[PDB]
Amino acid sequence: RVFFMDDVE
Amino acid sequence: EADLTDWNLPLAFMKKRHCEKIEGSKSLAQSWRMKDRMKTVSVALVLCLNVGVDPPDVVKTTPCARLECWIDPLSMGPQKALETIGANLQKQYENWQPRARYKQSLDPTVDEVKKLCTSLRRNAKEERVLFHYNGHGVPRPTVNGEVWVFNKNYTQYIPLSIYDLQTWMGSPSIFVYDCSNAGLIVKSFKQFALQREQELEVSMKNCIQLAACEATELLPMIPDLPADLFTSCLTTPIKIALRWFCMQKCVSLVPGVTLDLIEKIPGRLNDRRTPLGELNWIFTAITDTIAWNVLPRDLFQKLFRQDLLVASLFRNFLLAERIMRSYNCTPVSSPRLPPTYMHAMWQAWDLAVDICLSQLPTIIEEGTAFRHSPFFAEQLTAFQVWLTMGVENRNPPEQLPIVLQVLLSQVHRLRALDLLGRFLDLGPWAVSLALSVGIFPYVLKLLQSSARELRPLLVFIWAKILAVDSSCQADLVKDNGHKYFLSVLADPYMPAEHRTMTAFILAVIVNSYHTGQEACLQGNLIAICLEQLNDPHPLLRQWVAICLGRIWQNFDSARWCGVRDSAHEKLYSLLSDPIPEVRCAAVFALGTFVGNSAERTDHSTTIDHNVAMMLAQLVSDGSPMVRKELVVALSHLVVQYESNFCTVALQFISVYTQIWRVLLHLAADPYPEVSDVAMKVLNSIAYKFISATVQTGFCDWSARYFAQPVMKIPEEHDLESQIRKEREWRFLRNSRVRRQAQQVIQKGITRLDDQIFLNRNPGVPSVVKFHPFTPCIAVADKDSICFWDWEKGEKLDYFHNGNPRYTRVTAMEYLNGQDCSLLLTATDDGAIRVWKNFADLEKNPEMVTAWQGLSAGMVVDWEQETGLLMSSGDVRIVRIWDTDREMKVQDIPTGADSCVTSLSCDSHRSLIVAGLGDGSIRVYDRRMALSECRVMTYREHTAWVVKASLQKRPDGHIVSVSVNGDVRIFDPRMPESVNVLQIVKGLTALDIHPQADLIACGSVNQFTAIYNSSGELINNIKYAISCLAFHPHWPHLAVGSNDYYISVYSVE
Repeated sequence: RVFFMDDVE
Repeated sequence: EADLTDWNLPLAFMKKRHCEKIEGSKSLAQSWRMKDRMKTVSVALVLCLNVGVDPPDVVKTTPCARLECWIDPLSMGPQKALETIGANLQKQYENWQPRARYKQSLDPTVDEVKKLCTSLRRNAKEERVLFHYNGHGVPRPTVNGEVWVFNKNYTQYIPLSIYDLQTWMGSPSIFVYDCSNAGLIVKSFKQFALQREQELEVSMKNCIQLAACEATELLPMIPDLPADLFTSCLTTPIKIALRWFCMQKCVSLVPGVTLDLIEKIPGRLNDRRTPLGELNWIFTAITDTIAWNVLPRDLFQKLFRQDLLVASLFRNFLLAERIMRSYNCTPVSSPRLPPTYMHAMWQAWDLAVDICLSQLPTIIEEGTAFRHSPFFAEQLTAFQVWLTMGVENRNPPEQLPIVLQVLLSQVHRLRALDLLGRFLDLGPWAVSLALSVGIFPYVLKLLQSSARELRPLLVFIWAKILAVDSSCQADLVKDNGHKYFLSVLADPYMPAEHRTMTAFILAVIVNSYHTGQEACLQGNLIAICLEQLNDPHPLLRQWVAICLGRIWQNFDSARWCGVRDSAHEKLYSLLSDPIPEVRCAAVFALGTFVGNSAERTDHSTTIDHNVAMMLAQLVSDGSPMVRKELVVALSHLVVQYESNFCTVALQFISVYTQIWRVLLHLAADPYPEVSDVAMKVLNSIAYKFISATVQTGFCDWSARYFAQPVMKIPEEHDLESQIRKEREWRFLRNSRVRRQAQQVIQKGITRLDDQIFLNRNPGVPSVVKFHPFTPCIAVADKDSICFWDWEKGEKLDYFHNGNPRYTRVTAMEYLNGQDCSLLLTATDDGAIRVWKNFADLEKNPEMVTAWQGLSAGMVVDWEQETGLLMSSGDVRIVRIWDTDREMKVQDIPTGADSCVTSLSCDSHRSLIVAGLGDGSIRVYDRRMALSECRVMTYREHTAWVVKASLQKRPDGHIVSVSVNGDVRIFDPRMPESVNVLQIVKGLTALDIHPQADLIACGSVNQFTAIYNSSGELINNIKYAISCLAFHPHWPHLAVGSNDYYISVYSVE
């Protein structure tokens, strides 16, 4: 992915 | 007043299933999918810095600009400085693309670059390879198209042709140039690409170039800025942005901020909770917003969404353009981006940076707590403000990429999801826009979180996305999000609306997708749906039934799981559900469950017979949609048992015979579409291939519900809406009509001999019905239904009811007379059909609904206040159809051999009366039991009762007149007639008026006596009169003789 989704469980 | 009565009246046959055509919404061409995923497997770093020697072309100033990659080469010796700068540049690039084979070149020769680039291409033949060049220590590129590098002894700069450079390189590659005349490099690269294209007849779009300057322009020489400026903007955008901000006049607003303080800023680029990470996140959001708003969709997807490294390079290239514009420098890219230096989001970037680093002195010295920037909160507030009046398809909001960015973290994730759901609620265009921005991978990843508060927002968003684009089922199954949806659906504490949302999502996932069907089977979806089948929610039951039907669609294991769980027996309950939509969904599910027997044991045959016999009692159904789904289910049954049906059909030229009888009943259906489908199914049987299978659009029509907005207030509740104002005007007109009629009646009834008009009809006028308020009279012939007016005096419409030659339109009624009226027409064989737009200028005749009733002619009595409809005729049963549930509620026994000639009822009471051919006038009370429904039976006539009508007054007086012509006024509380009259020896037709006691009679000798309840002679009009009708409000009477003439009479 282009960005970095954090805090996803 | 009389307004409250009109408002609290249910509108029969006025809903989505009646107005909108039952069909699936056409799926749009969803191009939001990324065509391919490139990866920058390797990066080449060619650094021709030439530390310690100045190029002859440019005479550097005494202070000059000594900062390359934030390193001062002169302080640490030439070779060590070059190695350190190379390592630092590799680190800066690894900040963006950590997983890449970086192979640095420090003052390389032509052969060295040849070997490096060829080896990298051999390593990655079909993936992107980045080439980074620094021409700071070498002479400027020439117009001939060459790049200068060093020889072995470092005694002369040897050129390197760009032709050879891209010959060593491949088509998939991106080039970053940091030179003086980098525009010359880009121009020569494009010229060489054109030369290659010209030669190819007898790699232009694939290659990407980023250039520091235009061909004419020179790099800035300001001592404060780094010498390596363009790469500093590309690889370290936040540091160079803060350094440039601390050099503008905007610093005057904030004293006590210097570059020394910026050097000691706390935090890291990764931790978004720290000030530096917050600044990086805000910069990413702003650059993505500018790219999305300025660039076209195709170029935005190609550049800022293909791969991480190129997207980051262009997001930082926006900042590079803005920064270097102020120094008379224009960065150049191979795809020409429209200028973004003037975009309004740079002002927001400046404000956010100002607010963030205004607290920096306190953080450094006092060690206070860093408060988070309100940038994202304010942007989400702006998005909400746009959504407040964003119903219209105006310019898309500029904050969609900001919503995508704020979805990443958890500080504002719930609000971001709420706003995204509200935006997707607007319509399919909003969902297409959101998917185009690239929210799909992040919303998909959000399904991994165990936070229970995210479930409603996520199911709402996913329901919208799946309703718009159904290709997401593969991605949902791949990432095991169906497990998340099953967990959502298995929580009784969850609100029912989100549970039906998840049921719709699961139905879409398993829709004609064997992988998803198997995955949901292994997830025990059958049991989850069964536990939530009797839920007190119509849409939840409907979509659970649809999901059950789609699970076992061509899936024998799912059918076996349903059999073990007794799914068919539990689903039988929905066949009697009052809501027609749930009945249709249940019929669809049962038919699909039947359609996949695939020749199992005798238990399968027995269960198929059981389902068939349970569906075969659903023929007598009001809803044509449910009957069409029944026809489809029976077609599945036929396909399963083609040989048995062929034998049954050939027998007549005992289970299959009953299904054949049911299909024959459905073939002679009043509704044309159901009849056509049943006829096609029957014809598919006689000539016995797969092409005969037909699937109805009910499932997709139901799925269309989640495409439409749900949150916003319905148009009916809108007080200032045009529709409600029109209805208010109609109700005002109705009140005026009633008041005028009452005023006329209060003045008494004078002799009525005024003939408004005399016309000629094509057929015999059988039944005449007056529209209560609008000036329209509906006259039904044998093969037509005319609609005349007594004001304009012109033929408005001329229908064909559709009934065969033997049949005849016997009864007629005006449904929803107050506003948006319908026309009910019941033929003598049982066919009841409803017409819409029967007297309109710009609309054609329309058939709302139809259903075979029963099965004298046929007698019908509509009841608007309660919504019920009672039909009677030659049968000994009085049926009570409920148009709200579209099912027969009660079948009270007539208990007499003669046919029911007439039928009427009293409002607000259960006083169903019925004239009979033998002479008796029976009255029925449906409050009590069926065996006790009969109240009184008085027989004082021997003839067909022409009209045993009733008076709407509380003291109801059944004025029953037979062919003998003897009037006997009965009461429901006295077993004997109160008044007896004898009018005409031979009577043919008559009508009664509830408001005015005017019994209009007919005669064979052209006489038309209009008498009173007391029998006083009023009028004997001299011209077989077979149709009389009284206006329910006005004292108007319609006379239609045996000759096809119509007249409407009035009193002065």
